[PDB]
Amino acid sequence: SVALVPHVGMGLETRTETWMSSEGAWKHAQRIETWVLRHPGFTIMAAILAYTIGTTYFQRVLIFILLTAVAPSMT
Amino acid sequence: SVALVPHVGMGLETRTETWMSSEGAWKHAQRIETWVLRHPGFTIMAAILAYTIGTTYFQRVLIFILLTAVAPSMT
Amino acid sequence: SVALVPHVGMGLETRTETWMSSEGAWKHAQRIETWVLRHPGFTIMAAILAYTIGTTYFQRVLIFILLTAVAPSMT
Amino acid sequence: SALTQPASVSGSPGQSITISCTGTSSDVGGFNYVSWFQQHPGKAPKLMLYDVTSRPSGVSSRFSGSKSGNTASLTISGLQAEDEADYYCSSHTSRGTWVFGGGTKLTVL
Amino acid sequence: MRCIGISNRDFVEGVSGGSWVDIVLEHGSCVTTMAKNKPTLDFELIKTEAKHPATLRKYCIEAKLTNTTTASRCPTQGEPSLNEEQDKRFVCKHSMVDRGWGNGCGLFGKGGIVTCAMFTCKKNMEGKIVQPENLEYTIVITPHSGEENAVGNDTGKHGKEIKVTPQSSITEAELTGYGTVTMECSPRTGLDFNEMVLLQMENKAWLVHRQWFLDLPLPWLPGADTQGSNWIQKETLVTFKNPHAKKQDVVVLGSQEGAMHTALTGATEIQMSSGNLLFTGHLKCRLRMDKLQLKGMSYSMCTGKFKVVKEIAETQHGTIVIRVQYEGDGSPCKIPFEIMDLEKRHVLGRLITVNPIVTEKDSPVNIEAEPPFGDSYIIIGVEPGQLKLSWFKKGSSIGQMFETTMRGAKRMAILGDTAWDFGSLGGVFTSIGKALHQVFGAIYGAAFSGVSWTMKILIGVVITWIGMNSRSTSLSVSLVLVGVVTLYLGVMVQA
Amino acid sequence: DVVVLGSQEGAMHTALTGATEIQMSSGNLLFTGHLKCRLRMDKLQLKGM
Amino acid sequence: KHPATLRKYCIEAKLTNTTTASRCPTQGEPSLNEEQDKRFVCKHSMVDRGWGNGCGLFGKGGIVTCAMFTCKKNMEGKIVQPENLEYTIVITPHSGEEN
Amino acid sequence: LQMENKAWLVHRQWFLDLPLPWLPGADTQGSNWIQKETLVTFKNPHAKKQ
Ligand SMILES: *[C@@H]1O[C@H](CO)[C@@H](O)[C@H](O)[C@H]1NC(C)=O
Ligand SMILES: *[C@@H]1O[C@H](CO)[C@@H](O)[C@H](O)[C@H]1NC(C)=O
Ligand SMILES: *[C@@H]1O[C@H](CO)[C@@H](O)[C@H](O)[C@H]1NC(C)=O
Repeated sequence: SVALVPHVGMGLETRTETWMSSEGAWKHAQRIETWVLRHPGFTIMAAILAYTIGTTYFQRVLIFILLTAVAPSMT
Repeated sequence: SVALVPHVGMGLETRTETWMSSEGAWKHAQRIETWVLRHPGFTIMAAILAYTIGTTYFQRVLIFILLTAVAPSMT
Repeated sequence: SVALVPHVGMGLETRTETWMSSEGAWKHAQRIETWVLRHPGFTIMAAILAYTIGTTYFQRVLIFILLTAVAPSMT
Repeated sequence: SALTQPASVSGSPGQSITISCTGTSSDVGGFNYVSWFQQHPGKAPKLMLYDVTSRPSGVSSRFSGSKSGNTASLTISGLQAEDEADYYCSSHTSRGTWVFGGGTKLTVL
Repeated sequence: MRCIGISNRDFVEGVSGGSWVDIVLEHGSCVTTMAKNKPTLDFELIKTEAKHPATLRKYCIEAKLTNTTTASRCPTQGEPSLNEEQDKRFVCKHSMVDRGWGNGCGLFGKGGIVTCAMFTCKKNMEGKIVQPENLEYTIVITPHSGEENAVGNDTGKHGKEIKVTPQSSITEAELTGYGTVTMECSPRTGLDFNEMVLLQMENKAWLVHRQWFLDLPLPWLPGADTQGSNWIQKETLVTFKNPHAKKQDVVVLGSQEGAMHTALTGATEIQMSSGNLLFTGHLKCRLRMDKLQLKGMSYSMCTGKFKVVKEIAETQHGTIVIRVQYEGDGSPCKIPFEIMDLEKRHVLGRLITVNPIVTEKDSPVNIEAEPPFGDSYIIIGVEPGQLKLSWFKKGSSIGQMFETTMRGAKRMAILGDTAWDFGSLGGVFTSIGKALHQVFGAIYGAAFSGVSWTMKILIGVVITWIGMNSRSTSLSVSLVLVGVVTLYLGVMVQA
Repeated sequence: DVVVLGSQEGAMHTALTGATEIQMSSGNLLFTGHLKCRLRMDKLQLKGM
Repeated sequence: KHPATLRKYCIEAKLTNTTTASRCPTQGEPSLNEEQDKRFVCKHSMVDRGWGNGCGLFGKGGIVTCAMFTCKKNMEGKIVQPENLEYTIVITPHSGEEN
Repeated sequence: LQMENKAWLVHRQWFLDLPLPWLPGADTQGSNWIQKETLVTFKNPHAKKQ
């Protein structure tokens, strides 16, 4: 829908407060946290897969973060 | 927005068709395609970052895919 | 409780006596002594734990003192 | 919530007379939105003071305003016959409204 | 005094040979200009107006369907046809249903079916556009006269406002008593209104990117359309439901107003009811102070007694404003005002309301001055009855340096490559810095457009780690700088 | 200032993607799901035998 | 049969009776009588204050904005106990009848 | 800080950290106490009644 393309990285930004800037700043992270709490099973699998794939600990953490961030949103 | 928390993975699906299955089957992939077209620059830099971080092509390709899928999402 | 956060260590002191300075100077020491007397069992365990986390008598004595001071405080 | 002023005030000509406007922490004890209005009989109020002390361009310099805590005071130094009028005190309150004093009638005699 | 009491104040000090200075003006901000022989002025962008907007697209946020019709065809007979498929005010879909003897068909297969309904818009959001030549920036220039407009409106002074348009980008203010000031503005560079849409939706208007506006997934009209009836993406506002294979149906998707509000996050809200007013953005102007003269510099010291009628207060910027009244002789006199030390051996602070003078005896004048950090004494008047005021400024010089570096960096974050013009007096270092910022910002905006602040922070962390774990020092330092700048911009991006 | 932030009917319609529609207009009827039954053929006798 | 309402969501509201209260810097929070009522949505924030707007100080003054929240459309969500779950089945033999 | 005919000179941040129900400095009604839960306790001993 329109809500899925929320006019964020378009430049055009100034000192004046934008629309819904207090909430949209953290609502995405709040949503991801709620999803991870409501679906513990997938997060464990994501950690296991990232550990398997990531050679170093940097790669593993990056892959795990990307997986857990894209799992709910890709929905 | 509620629109960011759809009812997809709830595990109640039957043989009956769902609310917007036809429409919503490819909406996210269409959004990712459109975003990647409109913002090529982030695509090149994500490819560079994935190539650097990923020691093997599997890791590099996975990282690039996840970065590209997650960038429009938070956007 | 408000009584658990006294107006102590606030840098507002002058020559004039504070509200309950004389009375409350040694209240904490009296309380810790009474707790140690009433509960000799925990003091022995604290001494044993301090000795186990040792390698130096300064370390052991400091750890034992901290544990004994925090046992009543944590309550 | 009306600002409290003395019902009446009288001062001999050429003297100095003071008027009090006691309010709350919101109207006259919280903000400098204190204004004094002079109303001659049969006429609209005339802004005598504003911002506690500032006086309008045409307003004489004989009129001085002071504020202390929840109380704002108006003083008249010349006490001319033309000064005999009814004086109202107003303040813009914290809730966005305007409150007026009960008004004091100043008499020279 | 207009520019005092605003936390976004900027102090621009110094004019170059030619008596001009480059100042960027922002809507929420204010600029106080201090020059040596010139008086102190306050500049505020108080209004941006776009006139004669032209609609380029009218989106539908709420529709309805009225005349549903269905055509059905037996298997192997091809897809059916409805006469209303040719109709552009109808939304249609082709599906397949099970067919057989029970359906009066006779072949037992998947018979194609078509269902159509009339799409009618009940609510739309305009997408007006404005030509860059139709903008008009209103600016108020107020000098630090230390006086007030005075309530007596028979004479109204101290209120000079200048309108700046792309056609007339050079204008002079005639500040009474101070000569005249010339502003050489460049409205054509403040905002690219060829890539912006004035999005108006139910008595609320936003300023949005034009490609974003054209990418919205709602049905739209061309903009010149005066009857609807040719909505383009009608399928985005309807759903065709074929549960199992019995029937096909079509329903609308409810008001999209709230989904639009969610989509508009990160778009600056404007006003479009009584004209198109944009209280957002900046203006780059050149200040011509050559014909700008201090008022009353021929006057003499007062040599009288002053009384404080407004007690000294500290503004949000480290300066102090006081209001004194003169009670003496020689009404048009310079006010003796010094910020000394306790023994009065050294001059510690510089006043901001430069050349404070008394024009009328019964007329208070309020002085703004910048004291030093720590103890300082404000001296007003001369030996007989001189009033000595004490003051303590709580900050630190290191703290002020840190705050100014932070303010400059924040200005760069908002006015990227235009922050080099905010106080620029020409010069070669400023030009080189601005060119480097332009070249770097081109790449940065290309590589970071359409990315949320969380993604910016993630990418900054990744780049910083890559630079840290780099064998080459030349690459490591550059990568670490890029990562830290990315982290900063992500931490201060949403506005 | 405070604004009421629009109407969320369409946002909910998008959120309900992946949820099967039902009929609660009159009776709360459901036309989705299954039902496992055990069939008893004991008393079934062919007609026309 | 006989579903029980578990929760009513609001999908379309309206705000009315908006009011605001301000206080000078360092003097605390402003107070609004409507803050007591839960039908009013309220928020505290800071505005620039100074001589210009009637304050003796030049800090960030606290401000509270309160508006009345009224709901116009609902998204009621009901629940059913499995006991009131009438299923309907149709058994048709292969009788061979014409229709 | 003044409390029942005795006054103290306290630290401002400490005073604003006090875990008691409070009213704003300018509150006319006197009834909209903020953190009332610091001065009441709710009892559900056996999960029978509260
Ligand atoms: C649509 O239906 C209405 C009845 O509500 C009818 O009056 C109108 O003529 C119809 N329009 C068509 C079928 O194009
Ligand atoms: C179905 O049965 C009804 C009544 O038994 C009959 O009228 C009809 O012709 C049959 N065939 C259909 C509806 O295709
Ligand atoms: C809100 O305002 C309306 C007038 O529009 C009035 O009738 C009503 O009583 C007000 N409610 C409150 C709680 O003040």
